[PDB]
Amino acid sequence: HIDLSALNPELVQAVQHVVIGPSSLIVHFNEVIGRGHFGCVYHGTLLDNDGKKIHCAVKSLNRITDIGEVSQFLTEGIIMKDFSHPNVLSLLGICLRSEGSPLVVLPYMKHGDLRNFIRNETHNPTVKDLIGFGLQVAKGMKYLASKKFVHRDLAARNCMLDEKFTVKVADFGLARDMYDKEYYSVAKLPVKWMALESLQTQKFTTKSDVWSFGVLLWELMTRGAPPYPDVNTFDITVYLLQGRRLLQPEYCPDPLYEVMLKCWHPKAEMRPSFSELVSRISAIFSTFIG
Ligand SMILES: O=C(Nc1ccc(F)cc1)C1(C(=O)Nc2ccc(Oc3ccnc4cc(OCCN5CCOCC5)ncc34)c(F)c2)CC1
Repeated sequence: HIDLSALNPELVQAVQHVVIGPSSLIVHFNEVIGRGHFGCVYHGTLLDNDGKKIHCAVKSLNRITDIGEVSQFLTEGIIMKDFSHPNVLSLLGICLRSEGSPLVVLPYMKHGDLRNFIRNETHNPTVKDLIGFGLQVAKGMKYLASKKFVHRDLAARNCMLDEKFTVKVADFGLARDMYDKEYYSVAKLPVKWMALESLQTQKFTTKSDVWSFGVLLWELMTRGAPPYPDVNTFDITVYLLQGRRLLQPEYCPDPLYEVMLKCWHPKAEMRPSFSELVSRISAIFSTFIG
């Protein structure tokens, strides 16, 4: 029972342009994908004009009493609405209901998030497969960078993986907390994925997304190891400034580690673009038979 009239009117039209009628969406409330402090995610079924059922994920707020939270939640969906790329998560629409939270509707991702997938010892991606996942993230980021979109929380935990093992760059946003508390430290910042200059200024750019991408590559090559496990979250700046980087994973090819070190260049301006990363990683990927 939100009052649409209290919201920013630009925001509300934007939402109406991607609206899903409540009768077209069935939320399976008994089938919870995750719960957090601010939000939760359910399995859902979306019907289109022909009655074709689409399996989706349905994101909700836990409270609708704060106009800032509601506005922020809707704004997260609107930020997404024009992302149209095979390696970026898309928005199915937003469902405004007479009572309760508005609902953000996402295509269902069979294999959940990338970090949990590569940590699952019941799948066995090859080194080539893992580099391929990295290449897909780079392609999604090349697309987002071309739109001048800065991600700010690129990490394996925020990338999704569908039934075809296509990686979709995403951001759990208000539902980041469902899992993954410890990696965010006081606004809660993902400090072990952050560029040196962001640690110092809390400002983010495409070049700091590149630093994060370097850490994501390290996550891939270690099959989801936590970075800097021995370092207190509040001390990562001191640690890096001693002259340190993440070590080369055992099965990380030398040229890929060189790419990681480029992503962590002390000068943001000198880090490779995502266009360059796509080119470089495409070449490294191609040297593997399987
Ligand atoms: O992603 C977002 N924005 C965004 C930002 C930057 C960008 F580049 C792209 C999108 C926003 C967002 O809310 N994203 C989001 C991403 C994943 C979300 O969670 C899921 C979506 C689709 N399928 C899912 C599937 C899933 O698990 C599937 C079942 N698992 C599978 C693995 O093993 C156990 C069972 N878990 C969460 C899913 C979600 F509810 C919201 C803030 C809007």
